[PDB]
Amino acid sequence: LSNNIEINAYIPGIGHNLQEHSVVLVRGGRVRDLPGVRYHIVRGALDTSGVDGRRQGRSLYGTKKPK
Amino acid sequence: ARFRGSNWKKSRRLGISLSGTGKEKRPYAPGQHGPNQRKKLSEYGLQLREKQKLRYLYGMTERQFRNTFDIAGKKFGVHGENFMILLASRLDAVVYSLGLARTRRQARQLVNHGHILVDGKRVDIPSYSVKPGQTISVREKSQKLNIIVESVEINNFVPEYLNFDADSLTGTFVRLPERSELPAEINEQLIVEYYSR
Amino acid sequence: AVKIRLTRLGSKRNPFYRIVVADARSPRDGRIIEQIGTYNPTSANAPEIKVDEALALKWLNDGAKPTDTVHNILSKEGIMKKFDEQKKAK
Amino acid sequence: NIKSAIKRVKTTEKAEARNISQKSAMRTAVKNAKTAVSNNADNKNELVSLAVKLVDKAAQSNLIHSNKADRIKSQLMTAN
RNA sequence: GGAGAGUUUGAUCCUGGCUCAGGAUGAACGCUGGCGGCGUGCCUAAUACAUGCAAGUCGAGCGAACGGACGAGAAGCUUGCUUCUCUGAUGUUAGCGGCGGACGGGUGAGUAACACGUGGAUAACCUACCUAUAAGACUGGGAUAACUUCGGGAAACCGUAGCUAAUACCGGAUAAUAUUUUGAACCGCAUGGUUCAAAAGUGAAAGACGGUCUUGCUGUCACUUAUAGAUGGAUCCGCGCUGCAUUAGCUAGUUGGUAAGGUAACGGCUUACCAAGGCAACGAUGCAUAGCCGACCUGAGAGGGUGAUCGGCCACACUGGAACUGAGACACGGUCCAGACUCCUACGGGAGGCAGCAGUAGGGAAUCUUCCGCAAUGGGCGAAAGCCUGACGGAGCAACGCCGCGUGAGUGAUGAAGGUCUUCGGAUCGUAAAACUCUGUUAUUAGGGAAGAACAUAUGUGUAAGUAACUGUGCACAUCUUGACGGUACCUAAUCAGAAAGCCACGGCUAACUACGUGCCAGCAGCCGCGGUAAUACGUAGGUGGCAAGCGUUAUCCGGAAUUAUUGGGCGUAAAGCGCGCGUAGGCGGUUUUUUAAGUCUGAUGUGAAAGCCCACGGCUCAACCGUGGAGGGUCAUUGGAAACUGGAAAA
Repeated sequence: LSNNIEINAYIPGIGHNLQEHSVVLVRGGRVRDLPGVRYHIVRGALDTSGVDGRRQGRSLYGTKKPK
Repeated sequence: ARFRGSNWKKSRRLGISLSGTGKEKRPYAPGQHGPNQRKKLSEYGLQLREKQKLRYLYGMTERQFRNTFDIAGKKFGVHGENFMILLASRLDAVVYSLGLARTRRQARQLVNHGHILVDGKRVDIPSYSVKPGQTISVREKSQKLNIIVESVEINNFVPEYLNFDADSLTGTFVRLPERSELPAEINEQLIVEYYSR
Repeated sequence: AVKIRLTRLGSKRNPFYRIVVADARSPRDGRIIEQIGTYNPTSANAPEIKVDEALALKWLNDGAKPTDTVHNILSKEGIMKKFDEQKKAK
Repeated sequence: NIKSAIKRVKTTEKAEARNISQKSAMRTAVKNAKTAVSNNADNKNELVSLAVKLVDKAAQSNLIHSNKADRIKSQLMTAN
C-alpha cells in the first residue's frame, strides 16, 4: 500500500484487468473463503478497469451505461 | 420525480380509486405473475401499504413526508389526525377539495403555472400550507380558459369547512377540518407505527 | 477606546445589525459587553429599531465615542438631546 | 520584508542611547549615595537628595515607573 | 418518549457471542444528472515555496525641493516670445518628529496543568487612548537628518567636513493625598487600612490653526500634573476536568525559616546561612495519547462518542535563545545572536522566512479563483474632507450537504402495434402509448426594474452652554450630494410538450417473480448459506418494489446492547465464591431523649456571555433560513427559614 504494509485481496467479477506490478485501489470487506484475505479492491476508479459484461449492477464492477 | 408515472397501476395494487386517472382490470394485480396468488402480508406490508396509499395521493415523496410528520410532532392533541389535516390543509388539496379539478394533479399543474393567487399573490409551489382567514383566487386574467370553468361548473361536492363562490371562483378557508369532514378516510395508527421501525 | 457600534448578524443578504457597547480592540462580530437596542434597515423604511434609552446613557456618561451611523439614529430617537442637555448643561 | 518600521529602528537606537545614559547616570549616582552611607560628613545629604531628585527627573519617561522608584526612596532616604 | 429478526441440535428451553435492519459524516469511490435559496470546502507533511497585495497615516507640528494659475517693467521684434525680476493661489512628496505596527487575520506542533470552565478573592497589583473634574500652562539654551561636499564599498550600505528647524532634546523656577519622618482620631479578614496636622522631593509645547483684532482678548484641538470612572491585563484560591499499577516510592532549591536583592505586585522568583522536612493507595511519580469550553452526533433517559465550520480562553510564528522601543511585546509581516535551508557576490562579504489572501509543487483516498470593490459595518491616522484595509461586503468552482419546483396536466381501450410468457385459450407492459384538449412553473426572446441594502460625514438655515462679543466656537432640523455587487434579483408580454431521468434489489431476515444460459465451473456473500444439467439466492431478459436528482458500497460513531446491567445483571451445576483464618485502613450500623445544622428541603439575590437546542411569534412567495421573546440549564457562590432522616455533641 501507500503506508508500506503487506495484505491480500480478492478481486471480484468476471475478468481481471491486472497483473504483476500494477497499481490498484482498495476497499475493505471480508469473505469467508478463508482468512488470508479481509479486503477487496474496487472496480473502475483506477487501473483495474470496469468490466462491461454486466448491465444490471452497473454501478459496481466499474461499468458505465450502455445504449 | 414528483409525478411522471402511470399512477393507475398503483391504485390497481392497493384497492383504492385514485390517483390516477379515472374509473374491470382492477380485480387483478400488476405484472406477469400479477393475476395469480401471491405472497401473504406481513405487518410491515400493512403499515407500508398504508403509507404509500397516502403518499401517491398527493404525489409527494418521503423526505418531505417525514418532515411533515414531525412538524406534527410538536403540537398538542392527538398526532395522526394532525398529520392528516395538515396533509390535506395543503394547496393542492384546498384546490381540488374545493372542486376546481377532477383529480389531484390537475391542481398541481394549475399551481406550478401560478394560475391561482394565494391571498391575491402569485405562488408556484403546491407545498404551501394553507390557513384560515384567507381567500384563494385564480389570477382574474385567466378565470375563463377551457380547463377551469369546464371544471368549476359541476358541483362535485363541498365540505362545510370550505366556502366557495362559483361566480367568483373565490374559495376561503373556514374551520379546522377532520377526517370526518374530509372524505377518503384512513387508519392513522398503522402509519404512525411505521415510523417506529 | 469604548465605542457603541454595530454587529451584523444576518446571513447573506438580509442583515440585521445590533447596537452594542464595546471596546474598539475587539473584533466586530465577536465579543461585547452588553447589548442595547437594535436595528433593521429593511422590512420597513424607515427602519425598525429599539433602544434601551435608560441605561444607554450610562455608557455615555462614563465614556464613549459613539459613531456617526449610530449618532444619527440616536438623534432619530432623540436620546442625545438629553445627553447634551446634561453635558453642555454645565 | 521591511516596509516602514525602519523608522522605528532608528528611533529605537536614538532612544536607546539616551535612555541608557539616563539610567546609568542614576546608577552611578546611587553607587555614590550608598557609598556615602559609610561616611560621616555630609557629603550625604547633597548626594542623596540629589539622586532622589534624579530618580524623578528620569522616571517620568522610562519604565520604572513610580512604585519601584518609591521603593528605592523608601530604603535610601532612610539609610541616611 | 422506548418494537425484533436470524443463527449451535435429530427436535426443546436457557446462558452465551456474531451479523442485519435506523440515524449521522468537514467524507472519498462507482453510476447518473435540470434548476434556484441557504451553509460548507488540506481532517494528511507544523513539508518546502516562485509571482502579486495583506499597515500606515498626519503639511492644520516641523525644515527643505518640485511646481506654476494670476499680476507686471524693459525686449531679440518672431508683438508674445519670454531673461531676470518674479506676485504667489491650489497641490505634491523625499525627510525629521507624534500615534499606530502588540489590535485585526491564521494554525493547533506543544501542554496533563489554576492551561480551560465555573464560583471567588486583591488590608499583596498595573492600565496609553476615552470621559468627568481641579490646577497649571514661566524662564533659558546646544545639537542633527534631509540638504551641500569628500571617501570607502561589486552590491548591500557605511563614514568624512559644514548647515537648518521643530509639539524634537536638555537645564532652572513653581506645583498638594504622590516618598521619608512625627503625632491625634477612626477601622478591620491577620500582616494592615482610612482621614487629619508638620520637615525634605519631581513637571509642562513661550504649541498649531482661527475670530474679534487693541494682535490684546478669547475659541477648537493639543501638552503636563493630580483624583476618579470605565475598559483591557495580572496573580492567588475551592471545585470538575485521560489511560495504564506488567509505573510504587519521588523530590535537595526540594520543603520551612532569617536577611538581602529582584520584580507593577506577593512568592525559593533568585542568591548567602540555620533546619529536615514535603508529597503518596483519597494513586505522588514516571509513561504513551491530546489543545480546552460553549456546543455537534446519537439515545425516550440516564448516558456514549467527537471538539469541523460560528463564538470565548490558551500556546505558536523556520528551530532555539536574549533583550531594546513601548502603556502594553520579550513582538505573525521588528531587531541581535547561533543553527538548518534557499539564494546573490568582483569571494571581501550580503539577502530571506505565507500555519496572511490567492496560487504552485509534495504527500494523500480527498478538499477551489494568482476575482471586483472599499457602497455598507468595524478598524487605524486626522481638524475634517480623505487615505490604507486580500478584515469584510460580494461574484466564481465542487451534487458536499439541507430545503424547494419540475422534467407537463385532463379526455383518451384497442385492451392497438410491439416485447415477454403461455396449460398456446389467453394474460402482461396498458390510459401506458397513439390521438384530442389546456398550460409554459422552468426555459428561448424582448422590454421595464435597474427594487431595496443609502444611513451618512463635509457643504447652508435657524437653536441652546459659555464668552465683553454664535465675530468665531461646542448642538437639533432642513435641503444638496454616495451602489462593487448589477444593468442583478424581480416584474411584464410573446414562443415550443418541444431541451430536462436514473440507481439498487426481488430465498428469509425485507416491501418486491417468471424464462433463458450456467452446471461444485464462472460467480455472490452482511448472516444462514446457493451452485455437480429444470438455480425464484450465480450471469442475461422481462416485470415488479423501494428510492429519488439523487442513489449503492467502503471507513468511522451511537443505537438495537439489559452484550459493564446506578435507572438495569449474575456466581449449586451454564464463564464466575479466593482453601481457610487473625485483624488494620475504609464502608455499614440497635433504642429513647435533648441539641446542633454540615448533608437534606424550601425561599430569595447574584451569576451561569452571545449564537445554538426546544416553545410562541413575525418576516424572506412557503420551507430551509434570519430575527424577536420566552422558557430551559450549575456538583455554583451569598443569605433567611424548617428538623422527621443521615451526620456531629451530650444524657439515658
